Amino acid sequence: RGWFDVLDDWLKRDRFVFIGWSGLLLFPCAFMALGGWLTGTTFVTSWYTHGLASSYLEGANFLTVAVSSPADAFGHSLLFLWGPEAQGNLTRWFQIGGLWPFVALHGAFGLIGFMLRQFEISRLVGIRPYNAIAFSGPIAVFVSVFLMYPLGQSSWFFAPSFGVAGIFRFILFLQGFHNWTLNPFHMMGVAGILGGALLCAIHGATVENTLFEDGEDSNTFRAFEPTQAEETYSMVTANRFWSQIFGIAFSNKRWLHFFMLFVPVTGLWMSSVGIVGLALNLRAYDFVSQELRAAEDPEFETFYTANILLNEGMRAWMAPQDQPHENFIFPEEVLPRGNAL
Amino acid sequence: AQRTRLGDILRPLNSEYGKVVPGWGTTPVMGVFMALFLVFLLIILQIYNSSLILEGFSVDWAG
Amino acid sequence: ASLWEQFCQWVTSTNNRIYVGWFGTLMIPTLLTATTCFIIAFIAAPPVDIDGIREPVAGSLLYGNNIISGAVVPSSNAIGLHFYPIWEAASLDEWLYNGGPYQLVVFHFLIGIFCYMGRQWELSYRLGMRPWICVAYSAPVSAATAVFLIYPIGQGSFSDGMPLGISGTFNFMIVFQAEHNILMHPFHMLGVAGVFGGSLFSAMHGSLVTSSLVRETTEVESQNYGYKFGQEEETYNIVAAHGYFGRLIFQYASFNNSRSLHFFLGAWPVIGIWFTAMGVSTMAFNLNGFNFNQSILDSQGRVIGTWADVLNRANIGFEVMHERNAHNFPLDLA
Amino acid sequence: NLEPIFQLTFLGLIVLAGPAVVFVLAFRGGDL
Amino acid sequence: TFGHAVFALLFFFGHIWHGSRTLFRDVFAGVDPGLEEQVEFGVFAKVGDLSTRKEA
Amino acid sequence: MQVNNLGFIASILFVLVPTVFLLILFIQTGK
Amino acid sequence: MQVNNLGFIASILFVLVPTVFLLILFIQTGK
Amino acid sequence: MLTLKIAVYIVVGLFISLFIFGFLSSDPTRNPGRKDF
Amino acid sequence: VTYPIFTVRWLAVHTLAVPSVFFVGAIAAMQFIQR
Amino acid sequence: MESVAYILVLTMALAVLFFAIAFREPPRIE
Amino acid sequence: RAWLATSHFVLGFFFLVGHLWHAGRARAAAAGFEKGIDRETEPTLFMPDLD
Amino acid sequence: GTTGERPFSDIVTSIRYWVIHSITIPMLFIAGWLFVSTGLAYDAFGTPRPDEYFTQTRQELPILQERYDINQEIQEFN
Amino acid sequence: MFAEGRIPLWVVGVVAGIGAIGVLGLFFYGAYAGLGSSM
Amino acid sequence: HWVFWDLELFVDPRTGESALDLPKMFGIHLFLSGLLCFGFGAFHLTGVWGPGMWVSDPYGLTGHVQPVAPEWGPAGFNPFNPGGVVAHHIAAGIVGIIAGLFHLTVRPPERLYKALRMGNIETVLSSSIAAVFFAAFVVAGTMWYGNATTPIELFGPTRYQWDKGYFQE
Amino acid sequence: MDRNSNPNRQPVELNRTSLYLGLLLVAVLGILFSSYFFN
Amino acid sequence: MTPSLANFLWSLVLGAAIVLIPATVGLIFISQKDKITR
Ligand code: CLA
Ligand code: CLA
Ligand code: CLA
Ligand SMILES: CCCCCCCCCCCCCCCCCC(=O)OC[C@H](CO[C@@H]1O[C@H](CO)[C@H](O)[C@H](O)[C@H]1O)OC(=O)CCCCCCCCCCCCCCCCC
Ligand SMILES: CCCCCCCCCCCCCCCC(=O)OC[C@H](CO[C@@H]1O[C@H](CS(=O)(=O)O)[C@@H](O)[C@H](O)[C@H]1O)OC(=O)CCCCCCCCCCCCCCC
Ligand SMILES: CC1=C(/C=C/C(C)=C/C=C/C(C)=C/C=C/C=C(C)/C=C/C=C(C)/C=C/C2=C(C)CCCC2(C)C)C(C)(C)CCC1
Ligand SMILES: CCCCCCCCCCCCO[C@@H]1O[C@H](CO)[C@@H](O[C@H]2O[C@H](CO)[C@@H](O)[C@H](O)[C@H]2O)[C@H](O)[C@H]1O
Ligand SMILES: CCCCCCCCCCCCO[C@@H]1O[C@H](CO)[C@@H](O[C@H]2O[C@H](CO)[C@@H](O)[C@H](O)[C@H]2O)[C@H](O)[C@H]1O
Ligand SMILES: CCCCCCCCCCCCO[C@@H]1O[C@H](CO)[C@@H](O[C@H]2O[C@H](CO)[C@@H](O)[C@H](O)[C@H]2O)[C@H](O)[C@H]1O
Ligand SMILES: CCCCCCCCCCCCO[C@@H]1O[C@H](CO)[C@@H](O[C@H]2O[C@H](CO)[C@@H](O)[C@H](O)[C@H]2O)[C@H](O)[C@H]1O
Ligand code: OEX
Ligand SMILES: [Cl-]
Ligand SMILES: [Cl-]
Ligand SMILES: [Fe+2]
Repeated sequence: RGWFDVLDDWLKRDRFVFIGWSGLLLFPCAFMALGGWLTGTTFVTSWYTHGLASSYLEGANFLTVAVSSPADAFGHSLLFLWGPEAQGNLTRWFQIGGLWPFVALHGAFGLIGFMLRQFEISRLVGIRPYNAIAFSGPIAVFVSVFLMYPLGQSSWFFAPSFGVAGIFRFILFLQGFHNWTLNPFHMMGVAGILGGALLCAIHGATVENTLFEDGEDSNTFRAFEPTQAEETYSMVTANRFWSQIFGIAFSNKRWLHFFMLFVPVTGLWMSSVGIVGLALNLRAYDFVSQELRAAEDPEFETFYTANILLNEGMRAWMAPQDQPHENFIFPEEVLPRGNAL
Repeated sequence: AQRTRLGDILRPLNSEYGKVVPGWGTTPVMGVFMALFLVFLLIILQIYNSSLILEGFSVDWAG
Repeated sequence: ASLWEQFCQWVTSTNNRIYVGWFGTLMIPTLLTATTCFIIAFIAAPPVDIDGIREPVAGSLLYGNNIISGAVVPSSNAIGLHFYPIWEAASLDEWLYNGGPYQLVVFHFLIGIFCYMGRQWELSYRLGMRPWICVAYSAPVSAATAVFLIYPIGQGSFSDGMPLGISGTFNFMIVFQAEHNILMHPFHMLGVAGVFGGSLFSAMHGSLVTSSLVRETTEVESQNYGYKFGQEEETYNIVAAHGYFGRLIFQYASFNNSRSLHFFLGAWPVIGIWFTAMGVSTMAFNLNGFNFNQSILDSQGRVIGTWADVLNRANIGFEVMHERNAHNFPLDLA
Repeated sequence: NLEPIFQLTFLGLIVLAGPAVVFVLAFRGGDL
Repeated sequence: TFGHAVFALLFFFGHIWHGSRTLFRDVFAGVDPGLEEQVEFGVFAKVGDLSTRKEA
Repeated sequence: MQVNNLGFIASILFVLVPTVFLLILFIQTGK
Repeated sequence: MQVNNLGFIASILFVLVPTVFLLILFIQTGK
Repeated sequence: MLTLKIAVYIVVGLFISLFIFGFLSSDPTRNPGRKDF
Repeated sequence: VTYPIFTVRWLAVHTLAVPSVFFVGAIAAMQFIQR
Repeated sequence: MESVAYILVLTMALAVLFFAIAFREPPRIE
Repeated sequence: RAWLATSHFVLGFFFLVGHLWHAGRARAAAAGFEKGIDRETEPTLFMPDLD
Repeated sequence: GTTGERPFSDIVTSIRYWVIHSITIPMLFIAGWLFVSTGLAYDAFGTPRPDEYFTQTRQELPILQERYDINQEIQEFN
Repeated sequence: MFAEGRIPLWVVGVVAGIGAIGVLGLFFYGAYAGLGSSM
Repeated sequence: HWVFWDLELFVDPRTGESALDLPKMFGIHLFLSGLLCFGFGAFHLTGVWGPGMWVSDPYGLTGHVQPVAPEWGPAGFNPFNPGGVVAHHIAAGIVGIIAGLFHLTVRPPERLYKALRMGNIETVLSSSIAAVFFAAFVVAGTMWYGNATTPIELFGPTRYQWDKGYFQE
Repeated sequence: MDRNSNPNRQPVELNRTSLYLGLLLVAVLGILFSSYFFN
Repeated sequence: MTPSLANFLWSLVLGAAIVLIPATVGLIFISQKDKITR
């Protein structure tokens, strides 16, 4: 028995936490990511990269802590601890935001390790690997948003920061600078996510309300056995209910569950395509016909033009504090504002 | 299966389907070459990223 | 045998292709009314003075909108919460200028969706089902009522209702963040957990079932033909699915009970949408999200900013620019 | 200040009171 | 850049799909009609290995 | 409105070509 | 050249619609 | 406007009446299970 | 019966729990820092 | 004339809804 | 006013949810199918098809 | 049904587990406490104490601008 | 306690939950005192 | 090739079924890829028999097609050095010729043949799609950031030139 | 050379439900993207 | 020869010696000690 097969035996043993071959990628990298997040939000400042407090040590709370993105002066430098910026100095590495590429790259490799774990356990158990294929949606979102978007921009600075309010900032940033609500790729993502939530709710409620009486208790949960061969709920009654209520219904359980996979994964992939567009400032910002009409006719107003004015105001009022490296000095008189506000 | 002159010239190049070396074969040498390839990709990536600066040139349009 | 009993038997009939029921007697007229008026107004309604400042906003397709920018614009701020049916206008053109179609569509739609919920109960009762699908549908109903009724009531104007359009919806969201910081509101945070998690659990459940389907076909035909409608047997191996997922994380994180799992699937996004509907319904009374502006000060007392302060700068930009001719006074109090 | 000391002491007494009732009923086998 | 960034990202799905279909070709039409004892927890010392049964 | 001059033909073809593909495949089903 | 603005869409539809009709009817033949 | 108001009041009153008298017409008995009540 | 004490599950439980309690004590100390 | 295209695509969607409900493939137990 | 109004709106909403839950369950329990569909006397299996 | 390890409920209800964890969990807690309260965390991570966000010679945000020489930049920032 | 050589699991859960709510209450106290309290 | 699908070349002479020896096919195709890569580097780009490639000044004022000598030092890994592109194609073509020879001559290990399902053409589809997206990410990056192979006289300036005031300075 | 019949031919199917789903997908994609095509 | 080149080469050496090599040695050791009886 060779050493490879003996190691394969040990890694694939049935134990509380399955390791596998993929765990060699998954478990250190994820532990580097999450601990790297938990360290940063507890201890590490963004004062030299952002002019912001972002740790519990500085007085921020769970909503306001972040592992913030690096300083814009580094560009897309990978910011290794041994790299030409920190030069092995741990404290300087923390201060320049090296924890952001630490968490983002260990997270990337950890997500790769998790998908590899899905494939490995699917092969060892004996099932089809559709859980891994479904997990490609979150990988597409992570890769587009945290890697491809700042790579198209000036630096890692404009990547989302690993925090609650930092993510909120990134969200509002893409509104005011990219009009990301107006992007059909995002609108398809919203359709997919809200549709997946709808499908989750409607499928769970439909199953729980077409259950067969297979027990005597009012507690219906114990009338199910995992080794039973029969369906625990009526597909026929559910189909008749939704056909008379809604007009159409599922008649095929396999298509139901594939659709439950398909909707939010397709939403994630489409929104990722839009984010790749925003990486190069290829925005759905304007409808040029409505802009030319509004420029020549000052009675024409739509909700689209109102949103354009909203984005203009947010950009001008947010940019000096959000991009402190640019040294935007906007005097009070140049800020767009309506009457009395 | 229809025979053709070209097919008769090309036939010994599609005659060893399924032929394997038993065991691990040349997989260790292959893994060494993959490790060297990974080191090469790391080098050219860090040069392009300006994380690896070498004398004699600068990563710039002038060079 | 009576005419009324025959009509009661037809209305409550399970043999109807679309179930009517007594809730349907209200839902069908209201939803048809709101649908007809919405389609006509979305195509052809003249501009509406939504802010009450004689600055009419064009919402319909024929007045220069596209599908994205088009909307049925909310009623005038001059109307406020006043009831504005067609017969209280001196002409149809005045009713159109003041945003009457919004009030007509919204009021009928809201009645229609409450009767849709009741009709869901009603058909579940006539089919011998358990009755709680309507409880799950109460979460989108609560959210629709929050944005179309409850937020206008709290703010004192239907003009503050979500417009019936795509870009009008975006305008509503952005102004709402400017005025309420809904992103920093823990109930929206539960909504987001509701929809993100609901999509996660939709994908996991669908992926686990599709992963564990019983072999009943060839790889030529679609796997969905391995299921027959009305078949008694289960079409996937729940034990394989559980044996996969309890090794993906660990054994007791995985549902071995299909009823428990389906309950969780139903309950999680319903509870999340209930919470975010209450967030919008409570921000109607201006109980806003968390304010951490200048929460951190240095030992001297100089402000040390956080991400909340940068978010607040973004909120200012929206706020000082929105409804830019409407305000005459220093505070946006409603 | 001593105010917060008393607050915590009153709160700790109230917090232990309920589990005390449960614990004496479980230790002596009362009608749980 | 846009075209090639978007295609590269979509071609990641294609890799995972076709890699999966390569490695899981025996179960593409569905799992084996048994698969009851193989997937249970604690029965075998190794996950899926039938020869490593504990019998305990 | 000063819309794109190719917008109408792009919209009609973007709808019509897959509509035609689906109708072709549906009508031939059962052959 | 200052051609008719509807000429392109008219030409493409005038060709495409009966082309689609013939392709639909041909592919379903033998059902 | 007054003719429209009277017509709408009549239509709404007729539909609401139908709903009330429909749910008053032994609606617990209209179910596939037990109907004694 | 006669279970092993130290396992892979043990290392998993402690790898997270031990710096979790360290960090929680740190944040608890942070609550008393004055301006 | 972009309004014609918008009306056409919305009408196509609504007509597909009508035909998908009223002339659906009927579910049958076999 | 804000605290009292928000509280009671939320309370009122959740008590409507509770009304729907208990009314629906009261109807099903009085009609005898609150514990699920009986497999032998499933009502849809005796109904004609819709189309 | 069990992978072979000792069940968690048998462990956390045992006397030996609590003899050990009655010391090990408070020691980890007060170790994190002493990491903060001795000020060691500030020097370890470079996080400013509340009196070093601004100095007497710098009243502005110390935003990094050098590509490489950030050690000299931060020292200058103090 | 009652169980021989075995502390009851509900006692362990009561103590752990009391400690968890205590540290959460300490964090919510620190929201209103010291750093991050805006005074 | 559609009409005359049933060529004897495509059938295993041992069995009667259609079979493609995918490792030998890889060796042949890699050898030829190596030959074409080496020739494009050594003849086309060097101008020995060929035009060379577009080079320019750093500010995109004097762009023209010229023969480029290979750069065999570390400056051959400067992405703005066209001599690095010539060296690449000579050295990678030579390595492709050598690797083609190995793959024409040495059979796969049984562990790798069974592990990667080398009797299935879908494994080639999966790995080829993988290499193809790797290459697509690379060309997207070198288009966006700038390269000797993406000159500004042909594709326009980059966003980073405006960002840093490259031309202004 | 002979023109022999290929045995690898298979019929393609698209059922009516799949046609309705596809037509709805095409129509809503047209609804979504038409405004951007017109710009 | 630059400081960044030296740091990259040390990164290779320490990535082997800290992460890769003792994980490899410990995995081989625990696999050969804790074997499966078939
Ligand atoms: C399998 C797990 C794994 C993976 C994939 C990564 C991956 C990564 N780490 Mg991470 N890391 C890990 C575990 C892992 N790490 C662990 C467990 C720790 C804690 C100790 C760290 C701590 C850590 C830090 C502190 C940093 C990284 C960084 C990085 C990135 C750059 C790494 C690099 O260039 O190394 C290059 C090294 C190799 C590829 C290994 C060498 C491979 C060659 C082929 C062999 C060399 C042989 C050698 C000559 C033999 C001599 C040995 C001896 C006999 C002399 C990359 C994303 C950096 C980062 O995140 O940047 C932001 C960074 O600064 N890592
Ligand atoms: C109705 C409202 C609504 C809805 C439903 C959505 C829905 C969506 N938005 Mg949008 N958004 C909206 C309004 C809305 N948006 C508005 C008004 C704006 C302002 C313009 C935005 C701005 C916005 C931005 C800026 C972005 C989105 C994105 C997204 C997508 C997020 C996908 C996701 O789950 O990422 C969640 C993240 C992942 C799935 C990545 C991987 C997650 C890993 C697996 C987590 C692992 C955790 C680990 C196990 C341990 C964690 C523990 C730790 C937390 C303690 C989704 C399609 C994103 C997008 O399009 O991405 C492509 C995006 O970047 N939105
Ligand atoms: C969200 C609204 C709503 C909905 C969907 C239901 C649904 C239900 N109710 Mg409940 N009901 C409600 C609110 C609601 N109720 C309120 C607020 C009260 C207190 C006044 C009651 C009092 C009540 C009693 C006393 C009983 C029910 C019962 C029932 C069940 C049987 C249906 C029935 O008898 O109709 C009753 C429906 C109503 C009383 C109101 C329905 C309101 C609809 C949805 C919208 C109304 C719009 C309006 C009519 C049109 C506007 C008018 C204007 C334009 C002129 C069913 C689950 C019965 C049951 O079986 O319980 C066990 C029963 O006996 N309900
Ligand atoms: C059943 C489990 C129960 C366990 C019991 C645990 C209790 C621990 C709770 C709090 C711990 C600290 C108490 C507060 C310290 C007192 C300081 C003070 O007086 O005021 C300190 C500050 C202001 O301090 C002011 O100082 C003045 C001069 O010194 C005066 O003393 C004023 O009276 C005083 O208000 O006020 C506050 O911070 C009170 C708000 C925070 C109080 C507790 C927050 C929430 C606590 C628990 C809720 C947690 C919920 C999580 C889980 C929920 C689900 C179960
Ligand atoms: C962060 C986590 C890190 C994870 C690392 C954990 C281990 C990883 C496993 C690696 C697997 C690699 C291939 C599988 C092993 C194999 O080929 O078969 C095992 C072979 C043959 O087995 C022998 O083979 C003999 C005959 S035959 O060859 O099989 O026919 C047979 O008789 C004998 O019983 C048998 O043992 O054993 C060896 O000869 C070992 C050689 C070393 C393995 C080569 C890997 C190459 C990587 C080099 C990296 C450094 C290079 C430096 C670059 C700068
Ligand atoms: C960074 C870095 C690193 C790493 C590290 C690590 C990896 C670590 C870690 C770490 C960790 C890992 C930490 C931790 C933590 C934690 C915490 C901080 C916790 C918490 C919590 C809480 C507070 C909770 C609470 C709650 C809730 C809220 C709900 C319910 C109840 C309870 C109580 C549960 C190294 C050195 C390598 C290198 C350098 C860099
Ligand atoms: C659980 C939390 C985990 C997060 C990390 C916790 C560790 C605590 C941080 C300690 C920081 C020590 O502080 C800093 O350490 C680095 C070591 O990298 C030292 O760095 C010094 O040695 C390194 C090693 O060759 C040189 O490359 C570097 O140029 C030099 O400055 C600094 O002189 C010191 O100021
Ligand atoms: C699977 C991949 C995982 C890999 C990631 C794991 C982490 C890798 C750690 C690499 C750290 C290298 O860090 C680097 O080490 C060298 C060697 O001490 C240090 O170098 C320092 O000490 C050496 C030792 O004589 C001196 O010769 C040198 O002049 C001095 O600068 C660098 O200052 C430090 O930055
Ligand atoms: C079937 C169920 C029940 C439905 C039957 C009800 C039929 C309609 C009842 C009320 C409709 C008409 O009711 C009548 O409306 C007009 C509105 O024009 C009101 O009139 C009010 O406003 C008008 C303006 O138009 C003024 O000119 C008038 O001085 C003022 O009183 C009357 O005060 C009211 O009595
Ligand atoms: C710091 C370490 C981590 C601490 C975490 C503690 C978590 C504990 C929370 C769960 C509380 C449940 O508490 C426990 O529940 C089980 C559930 O059947 C009850 O039931 C138990 O009854 C007796 C013991 O009384 C046992 O023989 C029986 O097998 C068991 O079911 C126990 O009487 C109760 O003590
Ligand atoms: O309308 Mn609609 O937006 Ca409720 O806040 Mn005051 O109003 Mn107007 O301002 Mn801001
Ligand atoms: Cl506005
Ligand atoms: Cl005002
Ligand atoms: Fe299901």
